[PDB]
Amino acid sequence: DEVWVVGMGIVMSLIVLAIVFGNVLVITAIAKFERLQTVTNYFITSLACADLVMGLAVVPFGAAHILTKTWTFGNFWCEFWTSIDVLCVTASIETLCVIAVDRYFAITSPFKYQSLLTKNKARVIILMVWIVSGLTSFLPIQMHWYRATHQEAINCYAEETCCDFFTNQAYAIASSIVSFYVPLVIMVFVYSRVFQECKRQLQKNIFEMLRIDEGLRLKIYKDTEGYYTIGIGHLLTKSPSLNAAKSELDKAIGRNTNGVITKDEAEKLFNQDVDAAVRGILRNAKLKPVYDSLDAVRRAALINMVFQMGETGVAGFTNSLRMLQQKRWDEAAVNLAKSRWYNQTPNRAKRVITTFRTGTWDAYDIIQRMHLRQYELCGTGEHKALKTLGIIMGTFTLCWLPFFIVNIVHVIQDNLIRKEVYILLNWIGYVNSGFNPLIYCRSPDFRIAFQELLCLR
Ligand SMILES: Cc1ccccc1CC(C)(C)NC[C@H](O)c1ccc(O)c2c1OCC(=O)N2
Repeated sequence: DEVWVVGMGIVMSLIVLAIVFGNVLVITAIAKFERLQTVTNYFITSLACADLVMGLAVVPFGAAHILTKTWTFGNFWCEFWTSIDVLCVTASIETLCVIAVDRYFAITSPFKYQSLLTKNKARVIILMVWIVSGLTSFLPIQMHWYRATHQEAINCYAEETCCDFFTNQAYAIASSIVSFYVPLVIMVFVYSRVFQECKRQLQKNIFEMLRIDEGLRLKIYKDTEGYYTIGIGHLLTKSPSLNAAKSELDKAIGRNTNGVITKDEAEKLFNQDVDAAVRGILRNAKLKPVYDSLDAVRRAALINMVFQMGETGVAGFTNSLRMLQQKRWDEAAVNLAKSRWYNQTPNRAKRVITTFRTGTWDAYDIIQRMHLRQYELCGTGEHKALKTLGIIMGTFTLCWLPFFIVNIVHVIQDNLIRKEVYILLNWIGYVNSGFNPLIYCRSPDFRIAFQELLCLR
């Protein structure tokens, strides 16, 4: 029937056109824009390249082979064509695994992120992915390490006009694990913690702020009052014996620290110190009305003062807390600069005052870079957390999971999987290459770049 060909002709061409136009726009956006050249976007460029070569060489010949029902481009070029298809899917999915690891690595340890991931270490990751992708698709095919299972399969290889997909048990499972199952469990476990790490996204901003204002020390340091503290202003014990400071540290940490702890262990002690401090702000009758009127960023600035002076010291600003409850920011910024706390730590009080003025993360450059990547990936609340993380994992799942499951089950029992269903489920995987430009490019700079290249407003 003419209709079904036309239907395939218009649907398959739509997928080709949508994949190409989406990837070309993403590639040309990062190329002709300077603010869009972040190190996080250095990895998404490999995602679009692995997806553009898909829509330019893999998807087009995928539709041409189905419509004509026979290959008409030589057998070597089909071995070449099959190689590109696997090389791109491997380079696409493994890049999706890199994108998830990259954005998680910056959330947990933000300070190290700007120190390790440079231009060299960014290209090495992309180089390693395409090398792993190239060594699992091209070389096993150019060496004929996949075929020769049955007598029937041999005939289609010798014929220069026949080209189907017949692989043995070894390459069918090995390629599926390297391409899909290894990046799957990683992306599943990474986003499982990303959703868990975002459950306290308000405390993480306070942690990175107090690391600049107060200061994190992994080793036990004596305080000015003569007592031993650890991490960020966390008192170990008021006894002047260092032996008691080690035993108290072992109980809260849970191991033999001998004085030295790690970053995440001090960060977990920070969560107990904040929850014990926020309850104190709600406990004090003078700090609760101020806390109810402050926004999220200024609530952290109020807790910043509690970690330095305490609920007794923060309550000592009758004029400032009075204007904070009345939402008078610029007036409260002057009376805070007149107190004794501003005179002893002017560089810290200014950043706290600047936070109370604008309500942004200004004067904390690293923390402001966090809010952009946190909201882009997670969002604000429970309704936004499962939504954004769900569609990023849902699109990657519904496209490639039904194929590789069918691909692996086919090796279990022959003739159990229909060929037409096998092609459709592989084709559903291609559509994921067209969705990625509209999934990972939701950055504010991407929105500015996309609306400018299309002459929008
Ligand atoms: C050539 C032909 C003929 C009929 C139907 C489809 C096709 C195209 C083919 C099968 C080459 N698509 C490759 C498929 O996207 C794919 C991607 C990554 C992989 O790791 C594997 C994989 O195939 C199974 C596997 O074990 N590994």
